Amino acid sequence: QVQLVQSGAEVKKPGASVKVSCKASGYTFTGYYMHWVRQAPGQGLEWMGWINPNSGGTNYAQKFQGRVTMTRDTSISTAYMELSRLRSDDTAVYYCAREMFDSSADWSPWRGMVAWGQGTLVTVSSASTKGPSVFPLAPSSKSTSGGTAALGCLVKDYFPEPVTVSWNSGALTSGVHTFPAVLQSSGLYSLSSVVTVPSSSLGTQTYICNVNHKPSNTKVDKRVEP
Amino acid sequence: ALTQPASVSGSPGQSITISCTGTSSDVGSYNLVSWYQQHPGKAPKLMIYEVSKRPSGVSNRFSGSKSGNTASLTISGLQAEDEADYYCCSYAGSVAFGGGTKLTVLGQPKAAPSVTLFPPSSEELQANKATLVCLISDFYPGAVTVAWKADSSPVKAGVETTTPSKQSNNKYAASSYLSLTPEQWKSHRSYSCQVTHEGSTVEKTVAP
Repeated sequence: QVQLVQSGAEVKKPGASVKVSCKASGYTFTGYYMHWVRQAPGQGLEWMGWINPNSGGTNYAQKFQGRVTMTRDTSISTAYMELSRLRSDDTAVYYCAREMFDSSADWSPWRGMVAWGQGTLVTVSSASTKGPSVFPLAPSSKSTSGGTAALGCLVKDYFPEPVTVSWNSGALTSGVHTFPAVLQSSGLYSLSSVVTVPSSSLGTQTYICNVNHKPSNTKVDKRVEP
Repeated sequence: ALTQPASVSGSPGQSITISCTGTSSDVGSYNLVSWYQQHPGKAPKLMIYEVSKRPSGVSNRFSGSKSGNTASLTISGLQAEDEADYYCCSYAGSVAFGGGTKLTVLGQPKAAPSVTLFPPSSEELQANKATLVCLISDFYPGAVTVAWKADSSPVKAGVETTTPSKQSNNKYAASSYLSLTPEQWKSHRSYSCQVTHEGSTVEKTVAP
């Protein structure tokens, strides 16, 4: 299995710079070109350039020449993209993507991108960064079920997207629904995550939501009890 | 820099074709058109490369061709899971994407919302705040109306509601939040979240 794992979301003020990493595994890192592609929220894909992890040569889209530098550390199979003099229309999900065939094949790196990182959201804003407040949502059997109950976590009043929520440190995945956030009139976001569990497990199994808001460097592990 | 329609629709089982037009310097001169499929909240997925070749494991319902300066993605026997955005791409001295095509599959049956309403937590009350949480899932089409009541009277202040958003099963989800003071929450008999979808209404009520 080929895998591209990117660094976590960031927030920046206008004029600063951001550096995103991409750790590759499952293949010979120096044999395939690495591209970087971004996507503003609700908009299309925009190529930024590529690096050859062998030799380290680069090629950049005209739009970003003189603002962007791509590098790699072959000793840890990691590519980097740094974008400077940031502006608010640089707000976007930044992806790394590996070329289709290796660099011996004719027409690499112009054929296509088979393997994609999970994406890194970077928000460029001059507004204040705010961390979430996390409140437990105690189990309720009223909706749902046949012998089940729904419980959750309310994640309130955080600014830059995104927030991630896992349950029991990733050991609980079936029945988890994390809802898209609302943007409130205050300019802050709020979301909820709910998991449906067996009712008979309530007195014996502990449920914890793991809330991660990387833009404020905040993690909350909130136990949800009856 | 390439031109494709912003949104197309077809019916299940039928075939549909999405066009991607460049110039004679790119699409017209090279056999280096690729196509990508992107579901909500996921990375793009490479569906076609070199105009007409399919990566391993991509369904043979997807095919590609080119004529003059226009490349074409064709999907046979459309299914509900084919709803997504589709991007074309071509060498052009650089990597050049089209603007993207949103594909909708008509004929999907109505699905009624499932509603969960949570009262404010004891922890939040101790922090001198109160939030009611109305979570709405599995509805289609993606249009919903949400209305809150304190006892029997309407409440419009402190209400925040998302636009419907597509989930993985092609049905939609939405959230509404009612912010109150602790004093307000404890001074009424009940509060209700009332969800209306395609003329039918679900109301859930909680009380202190």
